[PDB]
Amino acid sequence: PGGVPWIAVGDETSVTSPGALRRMTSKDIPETAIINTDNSSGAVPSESALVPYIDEPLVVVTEHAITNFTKAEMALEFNREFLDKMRVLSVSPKYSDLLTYVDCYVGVSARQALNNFQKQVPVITPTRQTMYVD
Amino acid sequence: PGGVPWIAVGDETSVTSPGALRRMTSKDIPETAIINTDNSSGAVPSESALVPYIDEPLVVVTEHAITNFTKAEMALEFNREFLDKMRVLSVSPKYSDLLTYVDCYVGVSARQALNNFQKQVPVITPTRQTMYVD
Amino acid sequence: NFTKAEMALEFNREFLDKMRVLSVSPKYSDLLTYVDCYVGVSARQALNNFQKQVPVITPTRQTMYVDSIQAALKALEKWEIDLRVAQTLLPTNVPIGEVSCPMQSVVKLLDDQLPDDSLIRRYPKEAAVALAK
Amino acid sequence: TINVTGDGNVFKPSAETSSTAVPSLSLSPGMLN
Amino acid sequence: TINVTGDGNVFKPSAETSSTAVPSLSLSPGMLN
Amino acid sequence: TINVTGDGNVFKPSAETSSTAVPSLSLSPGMLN
Amino acid sequence: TINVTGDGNVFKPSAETSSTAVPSLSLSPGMLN
Repeated sequence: PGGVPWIAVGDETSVTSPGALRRMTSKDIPETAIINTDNSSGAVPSESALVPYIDEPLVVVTEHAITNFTKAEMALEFNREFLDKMRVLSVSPKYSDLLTYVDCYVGVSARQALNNFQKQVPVITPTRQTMYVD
Repeated sequence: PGGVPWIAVGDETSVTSPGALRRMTSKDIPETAIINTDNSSGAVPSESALVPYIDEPLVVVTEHAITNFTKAEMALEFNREFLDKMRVLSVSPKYSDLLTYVDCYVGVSARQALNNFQKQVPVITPTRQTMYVD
Repeated sequence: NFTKAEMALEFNREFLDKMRVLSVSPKYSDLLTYVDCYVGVSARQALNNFQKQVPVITPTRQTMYVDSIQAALKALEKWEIDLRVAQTLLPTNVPIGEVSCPMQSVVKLLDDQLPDDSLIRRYPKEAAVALAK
Repeated sequence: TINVTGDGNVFKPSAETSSTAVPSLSLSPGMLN
Repeated sequence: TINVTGDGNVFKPSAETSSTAVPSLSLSPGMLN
Repeated sequence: TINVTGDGNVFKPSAETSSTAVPSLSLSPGMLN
Repeated sequence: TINVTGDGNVFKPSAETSSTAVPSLSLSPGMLN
């Protein structure tokens, strides 16, 4: 679908409740934080002292977004024979590797996510998402 | 009646002097604090991050005022056919819900409120009151 | 697409509730129905097509839903001008890189040049979160 | 519950955080069937 | 549901059935408190 | 089975029942692979 | 592995094997979110 992950801090008896949805953060899901990203493609460093170590917001990629980026990848592999000659990007990014699946409340606002629970929602961080298009 | 809900400080039923009381506050009666209010009509937000958690004074409504404010709602209902077309205010506020009936000493001074105990006194907070008239 | 139309609304959720309009979100998928029969345009090709979990709706229900989107936008015809105006009053975007400026200072200019009838002045908190969203 | 003219806020426009909400969707009559 | 143009309706105003919705109602502050 | 010259038929054009079949399709080669 | 200057290769351009790799694709903001 779309939107942003949300977590509950009060019983969701009825929709339109005065509270009880909170923005998620990579501190909630340590998987989606930049210390655990697979360093395939070798972007994030290997030296310990240079890693931001700060939690960040999480964002849901839409279903349609996945399709277009994965296509955008396919253009690169048309030159794999030439690319390895330059020795650049010795692995396929596989945009799916960057995503994680989690079933929670997703939505542009708390109010409309509150009614909208979802199942196996792909999520990304604005940092990590940037590391890919970069 | 009318006035402000006064509480007994110290012990239960130890009220003997006007200096042994205190104005109540939404901390004391948490039902009248805006993380609890029935959000019918969708007034207060649903972000857990935009909510005061700050208590406010309590005021007493008068029996001849609820009759007036209920009829205030009756003006809209002569147009609900258009409202639901206009898609506004899907559930009529029903002022009585926002009220809460607690019983205590009620008055507009600790002295005279001492001599004035009552049972089943409706109460409201000024912030919630502004929401309804709005 | 249609479930993206409602997402256009809730960018101003922090203002619709200020307006008591559409007090609970539309949730287009709820109106749908999931059945499984032969689906198509003509019989002699629907006879070759059997699908599951087919989303079926009713034109009256379908008509009703798009109005909820439509009727919602109307109230915000004037509000969305302000946010567009509030942003373009000063550089809030760059082609590249980063720019910085104290937040007290900028909001003083907004207090200084915004039109007198701006809803931004009249609802600073909602405009604050609506911007940051 | 936030201070508009208080401190603590940050105003750092960037390329990666360029604003947009919903310009246009693809609602072709052929596409929607 | 109801057909405006068709027959079977009635326009028979009567002083027993005058028309008022909510012309006004009292809000006097001293008697609200 | 239907008398195109017979009565009982209905002709009420309206904006809700606009006339489209499939004017254009989205077959951009980049987006097809 | 392949001899460019050798024999055996085939050069029959055809209308069904039109050459085209990846011109562009939908990246517009609204329908991307």
